[PDB]
Amino acid sequence: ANIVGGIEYSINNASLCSVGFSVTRGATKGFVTAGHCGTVNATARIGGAVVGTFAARVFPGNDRAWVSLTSAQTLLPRVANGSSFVTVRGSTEAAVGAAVCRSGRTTGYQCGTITAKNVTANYAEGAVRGLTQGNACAGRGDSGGSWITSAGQAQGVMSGGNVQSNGNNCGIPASQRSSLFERLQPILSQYGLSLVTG
Amino acid sequence: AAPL
Repeated sequence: ANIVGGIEYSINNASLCSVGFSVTRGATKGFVTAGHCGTVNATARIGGAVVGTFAARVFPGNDRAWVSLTSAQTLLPRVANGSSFVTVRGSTEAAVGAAVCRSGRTTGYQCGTITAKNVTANYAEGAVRGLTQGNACAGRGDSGGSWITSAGQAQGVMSGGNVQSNGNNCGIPASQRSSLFERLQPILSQYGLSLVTG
Repeated sequence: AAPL
């Protein structure tokens, strides 16, 4: 499969998540995603075909994971935006107030601004600390998807937020949204990964 | 807040 930020993948033929970013670890291809999407060794599928397995994850506490893929996968330095693409250029972290977009299989590509950093989410499973908060909306299924600036600087992967009864936070005003993402920087150094860029 |  072509690996692009924001596309859907399933875990052990049950849950759905979105791809964060294409990465490499020496000769191994992978993608970074949310830790809550799977457990180590869980199987990831793209369009019904097995593409790899969870190699590592941390959740709760943090919310990160990387899936090592088979040799046959095509890693691309891109994030889905409808039928178009946003080129990944690096991972400079943006500051509070910067505009940012996120891409995922449930709400598509949504944009907004970063509102706060170092936020704690108290999920049923335990707290997740150090999340960055933006006001782009998102829905169930968007987890693990890419957070990126229009200039192509990757910021992190979708963790969670204040989902409403309709499964997303898109029918409430930006001012009331809490959409949280795990910072990419610490995931790259923790697993020794390099971002694929173009 | 909930995961996603």
